[PDB]
Amino acid sequence: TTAKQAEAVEDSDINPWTGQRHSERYFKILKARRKLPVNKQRQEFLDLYHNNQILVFVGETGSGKTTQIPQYVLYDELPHQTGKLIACTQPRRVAAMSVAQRVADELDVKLGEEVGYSIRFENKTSSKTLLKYMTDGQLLREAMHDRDMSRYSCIILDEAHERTLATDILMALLKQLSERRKDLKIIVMSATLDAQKFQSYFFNAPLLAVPGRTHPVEIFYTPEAERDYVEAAIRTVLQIHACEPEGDILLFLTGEEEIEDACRRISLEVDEMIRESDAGPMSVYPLYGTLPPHQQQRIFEKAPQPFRPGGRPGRKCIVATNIAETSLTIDGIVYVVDPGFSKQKIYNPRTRVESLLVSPISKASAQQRAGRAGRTRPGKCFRLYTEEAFKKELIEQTYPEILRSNLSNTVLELKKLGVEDLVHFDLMDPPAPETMMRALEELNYLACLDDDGELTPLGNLASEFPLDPALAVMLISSPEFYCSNEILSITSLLSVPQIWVRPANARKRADEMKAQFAHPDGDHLTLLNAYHAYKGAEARGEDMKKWCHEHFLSYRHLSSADNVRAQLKKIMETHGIELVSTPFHDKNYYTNIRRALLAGFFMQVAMRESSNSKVYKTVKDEQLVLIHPSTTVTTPYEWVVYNEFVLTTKQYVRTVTNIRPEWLLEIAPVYYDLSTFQKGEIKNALTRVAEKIRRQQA
RNA sequence: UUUUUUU
Ligand SMILES: Nc1ncnc2c1ncn2[C@@H]1O[C@H](COP(=O)(O)OP(=O)(O)O)[C@@H](O)[C@H]1O
Ligand SMILES: C[As](C)(=O)[O-]
Ligand code: BEF
Ligand SMILES: [Mg+2]
Repeated sequence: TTAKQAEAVEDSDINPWTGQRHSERYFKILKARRKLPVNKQRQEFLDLYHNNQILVFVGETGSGKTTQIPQYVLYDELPHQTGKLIACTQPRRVAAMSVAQRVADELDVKLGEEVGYSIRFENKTSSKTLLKYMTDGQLLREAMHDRDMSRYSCIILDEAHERTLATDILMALLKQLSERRKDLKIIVMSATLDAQKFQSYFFNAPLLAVPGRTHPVEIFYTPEAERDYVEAAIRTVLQIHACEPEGDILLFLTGEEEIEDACRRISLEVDEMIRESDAGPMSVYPLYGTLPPHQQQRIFEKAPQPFRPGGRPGRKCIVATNIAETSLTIDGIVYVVDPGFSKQKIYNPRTRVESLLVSPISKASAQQRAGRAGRTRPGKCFRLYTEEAFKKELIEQTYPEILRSNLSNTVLELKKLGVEDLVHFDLMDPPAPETMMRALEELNYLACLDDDGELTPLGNLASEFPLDPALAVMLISSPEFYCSNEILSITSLLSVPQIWVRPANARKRADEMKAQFAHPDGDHLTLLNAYHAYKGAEARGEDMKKWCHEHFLSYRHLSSADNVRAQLKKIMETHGIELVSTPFHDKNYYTNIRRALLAGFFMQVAMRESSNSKVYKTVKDEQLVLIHPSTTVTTPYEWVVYNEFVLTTKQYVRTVTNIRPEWLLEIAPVYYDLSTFQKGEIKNALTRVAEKIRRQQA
């Protein structure tokens, strides 16, 4: 129960957790572990952990927080052996997997037994699991079926500074839960926190600060600002490989296509360096969220050897988003290149629209990016901006996601978690009252909430799916339209990135191949055609990787959609949601699917402004939009339903489907009662249709 | 005319 007693157990020739002998690797790792900064203050942690329920833990990047603290807790529970687990949340999936593997080696156990991890589509845990690393979202999902979270004796919220939606909800639940359960220890960790703020939020909780740093990270700034950060990044990477001593490179960029372009350009230049300038080999790895876990994990591959002894060193270059910004320890990395940008989510309360925008990062993020080096060996960080641009122009801390998001989903889960009063629900940063009210009214229109704001059985059922309420309600109500199987597939396809591939090289052949899946009356149906063909060739036994290539479809996203569909189907079967289909050659086969979409998306409908106008007008809001250029429908109806809203240098609605206005009055009579509609051509048009429908009464 | 993340 004290530090020196626990250390004696760690030195034992036999492993307490397996009943088998400790390997020789274990003892060398253990020797290196005890040189970490957090190890110096282990006792100071222990007596604070004992005397307090909630604790804030701060230490530099490299300190030992994520890997050592849960082990400290585990060894503290050692003398009496509980069934309850120790939880450690990570904001990223790659983080949860990588750290769990590391700790598994540190405890000399195999991954998935004593030390495991849990993320979406992968629950690598067992009945022997004592320590579980997971994503904050995964834990939040677990809490929606276990409010008290009885499975856990200790929950460690890591990298809390990121302030994701899950993190904020979790902090609020855990704070209120800590009054209910005194047998629940809670620890909040980060290298870049606002300590006093977090302390004050958790009932003036104690703070433990570890001062030390394992290895130094030298930080360099540009003398003047550069306008093309992608060009400056590529230039920096190539300069390092050409002149600097050995050491792998971590480069941060903003998005997938930017990264894929960068990797191509880096590889091209390196290849010419290698052939004509005696440069060493360089492997380039892309890293972003939509990559499968197997390809993400390839960043831990060893850098290539030099071509010849005494030759220029071979090295590795990881080109990543900010999923590699925190938590990860990539051994071999010496150089970090920080252009200072990330794609961030912004929200407009007025226009109901959320969008992505490439923006400057915060000082905390910048510090974190640099912290990916200086972990195993001294590091260098090349910040592609000015030192005074760092101190004056960069925000101290990125704004919380809950202040930058649509809260329709967030609110629905809060009700499911059993939050009695939304107004007095103590969130660390409370969102704007209008954002909150508008979420309540959307959930009200979807019949997920009462008029008094209490959960509907429908709403309770909607919170079971990894989907936004509108998408969930569409899926749940689909059997009423006799096409639940098809909506299930469409729902899955809407939950993944665009399956369509259109390289600059052959855009016109890509559109040629897309044209054979094209359905005149909507993009949703076009997706369904592409999916059926995909599954058709799959069952036929053809290899899909090539099949997707000749058809210009993303095998990556199509495969990802199948994972979603399998998960969603299992949920539907669990809660007795009927799975049915209409025979393909039936006349109403397509119309049923189109009408089914409206069951959840009746609030995302736009009318054509005039006779020969390409401008559409959203209902109620009356926003002026254009149909996204990547649309299948050649000649669109005066009434369409759209799935998403996008903002390029023009305002677009995306993935639209031609509908008939009489469907709107049929499926959503409350939202489309015309007393609510006010002084509009949309109300005029809708009024005429209602009268026509009444006439058809005869 | 790309999905930054996460369920
Ligand atoms: N996968 C790994 N390979 C080699 N060393 C590692 C690995 N993970 C962690 N370490 C060592 O343990 C230290 C602590 O890592 P970690 O607990 O993740 O730090 P923190 O959570 O404070 O950032 C690292 O700085 C590094 O020295
Ligand atoms: C806008 As900047 C990250 O170059 O200071
Ligand atoms: F602060 Be550690 F790098 F997660
Ligand atoms: Mg960490």
